[PDB]
Amino acid sequence: CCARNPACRHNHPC
Amino acid sequence: LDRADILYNIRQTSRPDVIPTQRDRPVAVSVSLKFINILEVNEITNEVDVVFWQQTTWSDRTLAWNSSHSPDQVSVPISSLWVPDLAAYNAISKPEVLTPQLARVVSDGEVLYMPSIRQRFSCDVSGVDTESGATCRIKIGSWTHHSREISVDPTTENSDDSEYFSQYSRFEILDVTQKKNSVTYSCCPEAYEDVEVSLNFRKKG
Amino acid sequence: LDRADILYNIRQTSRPDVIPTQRDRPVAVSVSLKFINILEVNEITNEVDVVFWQQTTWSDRTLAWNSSHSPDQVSVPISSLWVPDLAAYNAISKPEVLTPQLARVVSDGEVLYMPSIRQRFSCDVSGVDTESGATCRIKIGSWTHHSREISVDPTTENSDDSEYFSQYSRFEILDVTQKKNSVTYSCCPEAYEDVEVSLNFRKKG
Amino acid sequence: LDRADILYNIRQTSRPDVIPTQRDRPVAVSVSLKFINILEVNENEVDVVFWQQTTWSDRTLAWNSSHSPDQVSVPISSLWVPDLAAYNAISKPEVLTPQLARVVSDGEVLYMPSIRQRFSCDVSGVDTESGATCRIKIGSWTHHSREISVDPTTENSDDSEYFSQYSRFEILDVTQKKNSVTYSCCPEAYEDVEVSLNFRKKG
Amino acid sequence: LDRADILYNIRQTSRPDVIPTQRDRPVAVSVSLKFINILEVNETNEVDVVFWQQTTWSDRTLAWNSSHSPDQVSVPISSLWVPDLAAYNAISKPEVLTPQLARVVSDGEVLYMPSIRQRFSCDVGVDTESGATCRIKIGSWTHHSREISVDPTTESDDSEYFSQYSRFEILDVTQKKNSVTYSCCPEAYEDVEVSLNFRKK
Amino acid sequence: LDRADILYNIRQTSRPDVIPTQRDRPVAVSVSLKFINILEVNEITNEVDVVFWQQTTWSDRTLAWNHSPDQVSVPISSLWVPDLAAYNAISKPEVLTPQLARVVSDGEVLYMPSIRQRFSCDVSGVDTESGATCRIKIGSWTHHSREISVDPTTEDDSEYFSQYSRFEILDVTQKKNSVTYSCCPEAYEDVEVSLNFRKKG
Repeated sequence: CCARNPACRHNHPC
Repeated sequence: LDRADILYNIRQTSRPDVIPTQRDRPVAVSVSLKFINILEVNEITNEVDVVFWQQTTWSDRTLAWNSSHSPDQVSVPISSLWVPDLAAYNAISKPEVLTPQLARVVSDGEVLYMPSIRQRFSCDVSGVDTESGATCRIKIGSWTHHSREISVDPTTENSDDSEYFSQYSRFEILDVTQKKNSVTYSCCPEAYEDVEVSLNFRKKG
Repeated sequence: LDRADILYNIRQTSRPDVIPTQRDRPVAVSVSLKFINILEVNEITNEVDVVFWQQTTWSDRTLAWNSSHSPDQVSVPISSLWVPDLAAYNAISKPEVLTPQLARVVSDGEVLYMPSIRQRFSCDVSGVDTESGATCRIKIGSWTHHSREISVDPTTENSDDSEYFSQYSRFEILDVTQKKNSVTYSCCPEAYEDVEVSLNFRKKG
Repeated sequence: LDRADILYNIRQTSRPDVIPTQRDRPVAVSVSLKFINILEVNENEVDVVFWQQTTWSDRTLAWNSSHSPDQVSVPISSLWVPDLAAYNAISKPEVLTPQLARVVSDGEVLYMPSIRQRFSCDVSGVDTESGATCRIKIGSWTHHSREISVDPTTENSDDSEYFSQYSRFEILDVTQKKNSVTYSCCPEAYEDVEVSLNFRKKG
Repeated sequence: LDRADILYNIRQTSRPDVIPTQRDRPVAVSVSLKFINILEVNETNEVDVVFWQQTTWSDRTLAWNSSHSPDQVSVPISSLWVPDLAAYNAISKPEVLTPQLARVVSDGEVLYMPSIRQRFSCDVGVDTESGATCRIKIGSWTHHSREISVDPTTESDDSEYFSQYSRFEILDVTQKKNSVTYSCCPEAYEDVEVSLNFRKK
Repeated sequence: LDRADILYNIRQTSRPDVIPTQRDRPVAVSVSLKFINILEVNEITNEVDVVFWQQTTWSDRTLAWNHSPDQVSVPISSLWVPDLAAYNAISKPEVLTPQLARVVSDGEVLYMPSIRQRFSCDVSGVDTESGATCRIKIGSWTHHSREISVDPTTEDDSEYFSQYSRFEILDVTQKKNSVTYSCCPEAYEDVEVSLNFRKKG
């Protein structure tokens, strides 16, 4: 995933 | 459409005070807590202060737009959207939001809101110095929407729990489990769905 | 009617600053406290901090809707409603509301508001370690509406008050009584109705 | 008229940012403190809770009550309220109660908030028989004597009718007396009520 | 004109978000601190102070003819431009203790004197004869010297307003004007540095 | 144009809730911390409380005008501001100063609030010569790199640092970090600011 980064996690819910 | 147009259309159609139910099915809301830190543990007067990202997702078709020639997501202030009325039933302080109060909205109407929250809970701290540690239970569900209106589900996302946690804390995370429950109180004849999050942690050493 | 229509109609018809009296009868308000926790007892200062759900109901028939194929209840922000100006006459801190500020309106015009509130009171805590324990007295009624305008009544003891109480508190509830009264002061020609809540509690050990 | 009509008419005529002076006479404001509790004495600050009974008139609010209700509750954001301050306070007043006043059909307004506030006072003798005294000065922050007069109501030593039985302290005496102060900051005189709360620790 | 008319006209012409510069001259702002109390001294080098911040300036847009009319009115600060003063070395947000009303004079003079509680970093000698000194630096946050000038007023009894029940006493209060240029920012920023020399009784 | 006209024109055309992207380029935001104080280092809990000026700049060409004034002060509620957060903060940022930004006639916006904030940071060697280092990670809370890019500005020297602190600044360095994940074609950016500091003696 890209789950660790807040922005990425917003753009790609993990 | 440009971002201005999307945002303009969202203000026209979005009803922040109206749960976006579809054909009188519940709005399916998912909640996932990512723990960032544990501060001010108190072995007397039970009590812990935690910082966590509250990942909250749901869908609201009233927000949707055609993204064929347009951006596929935008950031929108939460005051322009319906947001679920989530509360930690066992919190002893108001949630303090640390981060900009913006949600991410996808062109299909998926919404992600993930505030960083500092909050104090009543929790069992006996054993925080031992190997098996202490466990703090946080119960989160809708304050006013029972199970025909809002369903609440944990996300599948299992053991990666230390990645988000401050490496400089005095404490370490042993385990986090997120389990669905459905509670009826005598105050209120319907059932309210919640996620119970169990944070198993201990002092380092 | 859909939720959107009802919420829209509530904003049009509801007068948040106008007590919904009918034919110069008092608005009957029922108030009942469910204790969730007792925190920060202070044997020095005789003060205690409590968390309680304040179950509050009353009616405003102007809000009713009788239409077919409609919800039985909606969730509405309290700023769209008249709410009774309830206060704990003997509180020593401002009530801190922990929960989303939404009330339920039922299709018959009943309004149900149950905020979680944290608040500090002056009470005699000397015997908190003894068998018979300490008692905290909380008086709740309307701040500005005397008995011709607002009546205040407890609801009848259905549950044990311990149903809602945190098992992780340092304290346990021995007894809760909620009794109707009337207060008068020399400030004021009329009597004010209240509920007097006696919270009898003690330390677990 | 029903309550809705009265409240509607009050919003039409009421000017919350305009002192309701009549023909350039001062608005007579009466103020009285009723002590509810004394909370956190510190060897030199003390914390008090008091109901601030405040009345004045605003004839613009008046209505005909011959076949109508005589009094209503109104949010203070719809009313002019006096800009009262405790000149010697060391904390912001914390208002504990709903911010609603009573308006009477003749234009009398009654506002009685419960306030928690900290003051600087000499508490050394709080454990002695004669006790400690806390002095609170209350008047208008910006309105001098030609614009606002401030007067205590009659009954001075103030019976602890309102005082918590569960306080660690007891009230020996309360006196509430009128004064008129000029500071060098400001060329006009400001009226105040000086409240002396004489209290001591219980045995 | 009655007070209602004046207040109404002030709302019509007053631009709370627009500095009332007149001919591209600075708005001259004067500041004077009157100390009421010193609380919660900490050995962390922090002190908590209460002070009346006497602030004055002119905004000719607010002026009216005082024929019949009042010479002054009380106006909520949300209806006025107010200087964006900050204590550059404060470590807490200023807590305003008093009603947020300013006095406007018919000539356009504005007088705003909030009571403020605020915490500062300063060197706490507090038990010695010569005492400790707390420096409070006050100036415009965003307006350099061509837009806002900041000046002390000429002094009169530093202890006049001071609580006699405080644990501390005021030895002296002094003012210095400063004009500072940082490398962040090519213009000069004016401040007034107020030195509160105090000690434990 | 006078200041009133400029401010009026900004409110038309400024969209506080819309990122002012130009032709699908990111809004280039530069962020730089100037440390003013270090307040409550805690060796027990690994937490530090700091005060810093957060120098933040970016452009919004829609605001531009113009011989007649070149800059104005504008309340931030009239502007889009980047949704920057310190990812490792453990308290809400407390803004100490008036919430006004500077807008330049070319559309540059400069916002520099004074902020008090607590971070989780390694304080172990704060009494040693080489000292402790506190890392503060800053980026957009909801925007990836094609919408908002974040870069440090070029100046590091404690020009702004209180001489009355218990601590002294040894060094401040700023590095940009930029990751692309295989899930996702766009890049994620933050600025890591390293505050190397120690107790004086």
